Amino acid sequence: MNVDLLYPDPVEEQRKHKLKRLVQGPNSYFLEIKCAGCQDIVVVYSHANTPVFCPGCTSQISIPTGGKCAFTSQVERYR
Amino acid sequence: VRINVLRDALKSICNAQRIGKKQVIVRPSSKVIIEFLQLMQKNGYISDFAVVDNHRSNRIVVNLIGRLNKAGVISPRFDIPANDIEKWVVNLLPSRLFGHIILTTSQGIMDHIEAQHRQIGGKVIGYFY
Amino acid sequence: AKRTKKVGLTGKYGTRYGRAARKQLLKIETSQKAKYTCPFCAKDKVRRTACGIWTCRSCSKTMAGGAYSLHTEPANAARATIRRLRLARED
Amino acid sequence: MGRMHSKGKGISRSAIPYTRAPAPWNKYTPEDVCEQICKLAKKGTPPSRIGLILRDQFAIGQVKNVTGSKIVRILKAKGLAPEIPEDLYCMIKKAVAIRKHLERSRRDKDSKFRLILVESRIHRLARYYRQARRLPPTFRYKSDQAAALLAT
Amino acid sequence: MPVKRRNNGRSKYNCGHTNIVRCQNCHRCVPKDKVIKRFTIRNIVDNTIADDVLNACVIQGFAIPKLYNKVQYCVSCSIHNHIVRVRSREDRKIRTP
Amino acid sequence: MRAKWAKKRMRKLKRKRRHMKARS
Amino acid sequence: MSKTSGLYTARKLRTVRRVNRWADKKYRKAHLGTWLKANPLEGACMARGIVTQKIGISAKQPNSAVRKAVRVQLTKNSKKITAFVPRDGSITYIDNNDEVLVAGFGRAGRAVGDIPGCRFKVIKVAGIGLLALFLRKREKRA
RNA sequence: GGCGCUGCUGCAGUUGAAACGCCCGUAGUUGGCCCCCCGCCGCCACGAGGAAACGGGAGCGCUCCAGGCAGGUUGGACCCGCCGCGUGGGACCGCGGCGGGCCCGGCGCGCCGCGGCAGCCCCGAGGAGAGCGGGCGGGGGCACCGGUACCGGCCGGGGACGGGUGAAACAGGAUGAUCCCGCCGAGACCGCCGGCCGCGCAGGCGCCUGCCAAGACCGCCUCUGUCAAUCAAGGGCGAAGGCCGGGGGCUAGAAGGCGAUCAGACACCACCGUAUUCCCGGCCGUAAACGGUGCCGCCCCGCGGCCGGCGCGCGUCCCGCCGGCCGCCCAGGGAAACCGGGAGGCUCCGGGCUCUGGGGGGAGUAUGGCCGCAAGGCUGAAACUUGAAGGCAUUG
Ligand SMILES: [K+]
Ligand SMILES: [K+]
Ligand SMILES: [K+]
Ligand SMILES: [K+]
Ligand SMILES: [K+]
Ligand SMILES: [K+]
Ligand SMILES: [K+]
Ligand SMILES: [K+]
Ligand SMILES: [K+]
Ligand SMILES: [K+]
Ligand SMILES: [K+]
Ligand SMILES: [K+]
Ligand SMILES: [K+]
Ligand SMILES: [K+]
Ligand SMILES: [K+]
Ligand SMILES: [K+]
Ligand SMILES: [K+]
Ligand SMILES: [K+]
Ligand SMILES: [K+]
Ligand SMILES: [K+]
Ligand SMILES: [K+]
Ligand SMILES: [K+]
Ligand SMILES: [K+]
Ligand SMILES: [K+]
Ligand SMILES: [K+]
Ligand SMILES: [K+]
Ligand SMILES: [K+]
Ligand SMILES: [K+]
Ligand SMILES: [K+]
Ligand SMILES: [K+]
Ligand SMILES: [K+]
Ligand SMILES: [K+]
Ligand SMILES: [K+]
Ligand SMILES: [K+]
Ligand SMILES: [K+]
Ligand SMILES: [K+]
Ligand SMILES: [K+]
Ligand SMILES: [K+]
Ligand SMILES: [K+]
Ligand SMILES: [K+]
Ligand SMILES: [K+]
Ligand SMILES: [K+]
Ligand SMILES: [K+]
Ligand SMILES: [K+]
Ligand SMILES: [K+]
Ligand SMILES: [K+]
Ligand SMILES: [K+]
Ligand SMILES: [K+]
Ligand SMILES: [K+]
Ligand SMILES: [K+]
Ligand SMILES: [K+]
Ligand SMILES: [K+]
Ligand SMILES: [K+]
Ligand SMILES: [K+]
Ligand SMILES: [K+]
Ligand SMILES: [K+]
Ligand SMILES: [K+]
Ligand SMILES: [K+]
Ligand SMILES: [K+]
Ligand SMILES: [K+]
Ligand SMILES: [K+]
Ligand SMILES: [K+]
Ligand SMILES: [K+]
Ligand SMILES: [K+]
Ligand SMILES: [K+]
Ligand SMILES: [K+]
Ligand SMILES: [K+]
Ligand SMILES: [K+]
Ligand SMILES: [K+]
Ligand SMILES: [K+]
Ligand SMILES: [K+]
Ligand SMILES: [K+]
Ligand SMILES: [K+]
Ligand SMILES: [K+]
Ligand SMILES: [K+]
Ligand SMILES: [K+]
Ligand SMILES: [K+]
Ligand SMILES: [K+]
Ligand SMILES: [K+]
Ligand SMILES: [K+]
Ligand SMILES: [K+]
Ligand SMILES: [K+]
Ligand SMILES: [K+]
Ligand SMILES: [K+]
Ligand SMILES: [K+]
Ligand SMILES: [K+]
Ligand SMILES: [K+]
Ligand SMILES: [K+]
Ligand SMILES: [K+]
Ligand SMILES: [K+]
Ligand SMILES: [K+]
Ligand SMILES: [K+]
Ligand SMILES: [K+]
Ligand SMILES: [K+]
Ligand SMILES: [K+]
Ligand SMILES: [K+]
Ligand SMILES: [K+]
Ligand SMILES: [K+]
Ligand SMILES: [K+]
Ligand SMILES: [K+]
Ligand SMILES: [K+]
Ligand SMILES: [K+]
Ligand SMILES: [K+]
Ligand SMILES: [K+]
Ligand SMILES: [K+]
Ligand SMILES: [K+]
Ligand SMILES: [K+]
Ligand SMILES: [K+]
Ligand SMILES: [K+]
Ligand SMILES: [K+]
Ligand SMILES: [Mg+2]
Ligand SMILES: [Mg+2]
Ligand SMILES: [Mg+2]
Ligand SMILES: [Mg+2]
Ligand SMILES: [Mg+2]
Ligand SMILES: [Mg+2]
Ligand SMILES: [Mg+2]
Ligand SMILES: [Mg+2]
Ligand SMILES: [Mg+2]
Ligand SMILES: [Mg+2]
Ligand SMILES: [Mg+2]
Repeated sequence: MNVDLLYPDPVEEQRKHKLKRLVQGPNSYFLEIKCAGCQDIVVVYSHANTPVFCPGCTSQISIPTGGKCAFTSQVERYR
Repeated sequence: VRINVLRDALKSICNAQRIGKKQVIVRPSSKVIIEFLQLMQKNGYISDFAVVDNHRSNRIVVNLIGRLNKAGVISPRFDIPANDIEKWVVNLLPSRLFGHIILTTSQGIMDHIEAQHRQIGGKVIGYFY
Repeated sequence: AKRTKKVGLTGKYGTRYGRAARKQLLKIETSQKAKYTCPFCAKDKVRRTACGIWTCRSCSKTMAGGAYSLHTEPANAARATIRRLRLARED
Repeated sequence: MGRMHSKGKGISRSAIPYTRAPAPWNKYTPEDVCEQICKLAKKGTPPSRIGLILRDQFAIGQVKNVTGSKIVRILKAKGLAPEIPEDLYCMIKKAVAIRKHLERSRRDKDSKFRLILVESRIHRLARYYRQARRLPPTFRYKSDQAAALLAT
Repeated sequence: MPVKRRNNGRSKYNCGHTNIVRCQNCHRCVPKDKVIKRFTIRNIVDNTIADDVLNACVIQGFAIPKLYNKVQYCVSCSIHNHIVRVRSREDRKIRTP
Repeated sequence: MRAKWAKKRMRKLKRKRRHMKARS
Repeated sequence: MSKTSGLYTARKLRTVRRVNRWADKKYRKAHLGTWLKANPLEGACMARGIVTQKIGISAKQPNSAVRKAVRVQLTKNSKKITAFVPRDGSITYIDNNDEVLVAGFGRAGRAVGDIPGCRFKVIKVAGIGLLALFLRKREKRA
């Protein structure tokens, strides 16, 4: 079908490598988390590889995984 | 490391046309390539192009219409007196009737016909026909 | 300016005794004239006083060592093995 | 990248947002982010890690977007810059580590190979900084002098 | 002498050196990725006597032990004993076992 | 000859010439 | 480009040419001077001498014949050469002490045809051209 | 001149002659993108100034002509020296606190904030280095350590030949061999698994346990700000064999010895055996050190396989992305064989850098020099001789 290369499709452009899009963009983002023991929701990096805590908690709520990071038993969102 | 972003642009375009593509993307851009595509355009060998921005060295998207036998660059940019243009014409162009050698001069980027209309000289960049 | 090209400290011997012997002595005599690090003193002041006897000129310990160097390779290996065998005798 | 001293030819790197502005959730002000930067600078965290800490714990992806300057220029502005630049310091540190490993291992030619490569990079970077006036005209790297310079 | 095979007569991909194996027939030194290799599994008595052994055994449920031996030859011995055959120029490109 | 063995021959000849010149 | 380029490489483009010219056998042959030395004529079209002996030369492998020649002692530098006497029957006109004039066969001192070892020929004997002497236009005295 | 067989224009380097065994690296050469309208080079144009003759070139019937400047108010016009000097341009290619008043014609030199200037940072490369996280691997060094086998020795059992070959003969055995079983000693080696698997700069890399520093890749809204590419001279590494000094010594085994074969056999085959093969400290610097294919960068119809990391999906699979190793192959290339991740984008020839070749011989020789303990290595001619040598391919 007649595709113009100057106004491409976002879904097919995202499948690509991040440097080889038309206009280079990032892959990471930020997301909210809800604590088991407290009410507030904190904002965390999608690829966190440094310790992340729970404001009261001296335990860690995040685990490095080489890519996107895991979190020790909290309940998430996206925004 | 990359040296001649214009050399790479022109090779990409001639490959794409040889296949029979409608568009082609060349990166990076620069002032000289914008000048060269503009001369190509007003001579009437290509359609639209658009320079798309990324707060960096940009990209260019070029539209092709199947007219361009060849395009290339002359490295290094040798210096030319006003009376050697024809000894370069009968060397690079297929005929004395069509084709273009491209000069950079203190009165603009222009083709050979103008460079003689003003009987001045310069340093040669490329050719196309 | 450098004074000899090859003979080094064996220039004291002149033209006598042949090439192989002088080649061996350059190595031996450099080793036995060298300063060594005192395993107690912490400093590089150990000099030879007799064939197997080495004294630190700063802290004044005396030690028993090799003929022409303070440590020998057999003694290094033996000390390592004896230490390991002791440690294996500690349960 | 990974191409100057081997056959690497990799491309893994970071790609930053086109838009340059703070986040809808940003409530910090250049004042207070500089506050955090300088408490961390005293505590002893290097500039390459300070960015990680404020990306993760404080949730700011870029520092210039919120403030207008770069972390090392903030350190210089408030007067907390190291004498030696950071990546030259890391290269000297690795050179010291390999030299010290070779002090016990005399027959490790592969390590000696790596030592030459690291020190060639050290000399080239020293030349750049020195002609660029980020370091004294008398600055020099000497392997024999290097090991105690790190404490200062 | 142009080149006869794309693989140069061996299977060596992305390395400089491979191990040595002795030929079983003649005991020549051959690199491992060039040697001709086969695996055989065979009983230790011929099947023309496996029935007599199996009738004359005493153990109720006894089974004949097998053998697992990997044969490795050089090119000369392989061709001479007919493990591999010289082939037509077309046929040389066939890898079917 | 096989070039390997021509080479071995030439080396022996050069050795002989050098021994010859060494006298005087 | 497998050749150097760039506006500031004239010195290298000249160094390469100067070094590689000597790898041509003709340029070396005409510009090194060892041939100008080894040349019996010392770089001329012709030279004279006295005949010292008459000889016959057995032709090369395919053909079979006995060509005719003379051993000549050059006057200008006291060298020995051999010269092929051409043109059937002429070998009689070359006595045992004659002033003969010697020129080349062509090919700048290379053997021609099937005559081994000879790069020169005689064109005049005792002041008379051997062409005309063969063609009965002039005659040697007695 | 022919000759694009000297190649700037414009040659060749898989197999015809020809890519240094590899990595680092100074001089040299080259170096992304960006602000216009200032200065200093380069460059382009147009001038000024200095020799004719020659070379072009306007006019002229020595009867023509090679000529000469003639001639019937005349005429012999004009061009052509140059990396220097002058005027103008300025695309391309490099390199680079301010006002105001004291103050006064300027210009310096200072003097006071004396508020007039928005006072004084491109960006962050599908360049590079540095970092953090994650896995990955016969990548490297030191210690320690298991296993059968080969060889040697000892106890016992039993009693005739054993070994070796295509067939034999020399070695062995009633001083009981060959064979069976148990025990001891030493030094190599690391099977099956083991691969269109994997790692390293190449040479290369495979027992157990411990220790030690590294490495490329991926992921990343982390740091810096061109710090880069290739490289004479110079430095490091470098299979096997070989050399010097110590140690060790099972296997195999140059040399040496011996049984056959043969016309001969000083060879192939059988048997015994020294250096060597192993370790430590050096040296030497070469291999069909091979993909017979230099390094960096771009574009490139497609279909598969395996290896490492990542992400989306449904309910291990499945689709993609980056990096590596491989097969097949449209086009295009080529003398072809074949290549095709290039050997493509090249007589329609110009991205950057370094090395090498110029018919066959003589010759890698003679000679000089540097290096080496030596064995050598590196550099390397001339006279003279020759009509071919050689590549890939077709039929017999
Ligand atoms: K994606
Ligand atoms: K992609
Ligand atoms: K991706
Ligand atoms: K990515
Ligand atoms: K991601
Ligand atoms: K990550
Ligand atoms: K590199
Ligand atoms: K890449
Ligand atoms: K360096
Ligand atoms: K410091
Ligand atoms: K051939
Ligand atoms: K092979
Ligand atoms: K493989
Ligand atoms: K492999
Ligand atoms: K392998
Ligand atoms: K096989
Ligand atoms: K074979
Ligand atoms: K050879
Ligand atoms: K040879
Ligand atoms: K040889
Ligand atoms: K070439
Ligand atoms: K060339
Ligand atoms: K070159
Ligand atoms: K340049
Ligand atoms: K050349
Ligand atoms: K020519
Ligand atoms: K020509
Ligand atoms: K070429
Ligand atoms: K060949
Ligand atoms: K050769
Ligand atoms: K090379
Ligand atoms: K070279
Ligand atoms: K090199
Ligand atoms: K290098
Ligand atoms: K370099
Ligand atoms: K330079
Ligand atoms: K150059
Ligand atoms: K330059
Ligand atoms: K470059
Ligand atoms: K100019
Ligand atoms: K101009
Ligand atoms: K004059
Ligand atoms: K000037
Ligand atoms: K001027
Ligand atoms: K000017
Ligand atoms: K591992
Ligand atoms: K491993
Ligand atoms: K394994
Ligand atoms: K390993
Ligand atoms: K080891
Ligand atoms: K090890
Ligand atoms: K055992
Ligand atoms: K054992
Ligand atoms: K394995
Ligand atoms: K595997
Ligand atoms: K494996
Ligand atoms: K592996
Ligand atoms: K593996
Ligand atoms: K693997
Ligand atoms: K493996
Ligand atoms: K460099
Ligand atoms: K350099
Ligand atoms: K290099
Ligand atoms: K070099
Ligand atoms: K060198
Ligand atoms: K070495
Ligand atoms: K070595
Ligand atoms: K070696
Ligand atoms: K040896
Ligand atoms: K042994
Ligand atoms: K040997
Ligand atoms: K023989
Ligand atoms: K023979
Ligand atoms: K034996
Ligand atoms: K030996
Ligand atoms: K030995
Ligand atoms: K050996
Ligand atoms: K051994
Ligand atoms: K060696
Ligand atoms: K070589
Ligand atoms: K070779
Ligand atoms: K090979
Ligand atoms: K190279
Ligand atoms: K896999
Ligand atoms: K995989
Ligand atoms: K892998
Ligand atoms: K995997
Ligand atoms: K994987
Ligand atoms: K994969
Ligand atoms: K990819
Ligand atoms: K890839
Ligand atoms: K890789
Ligand atoms: K492949
Ligand atoms: K590949
Ligand atoms: K370059
Ligand atoms: K090179
Ligand atoms: K070369
Ligand atoms: K070469
Ligand atoms: K060569
Ligand atoms: K050359
Ligand atoms: K000599
Ligand atoms: K010597
Ligand atoms: K010796
Ligand atoms: K010698
Ligand atoms: K010698
Ligand atoms: K041929
Ligand atoms: K040949
Ligand atoms: K041949
Ligand atoms: K053909
Ligand atoms: K042919
Ligand atoms: Mg890579
Ligand atoms: Mg020519
Ligand atoms: Mg062994
Ligand atoms: Mg070295
Ligand atoms: Mg043996
Ligand atoms: Mg033996
Ligand atoms: Mg040896
Ligand atoms: Mg080689
Ligand atoms: Mg594979
Ligand atoms: Mg010499
Ligand atoms: Mg043919």
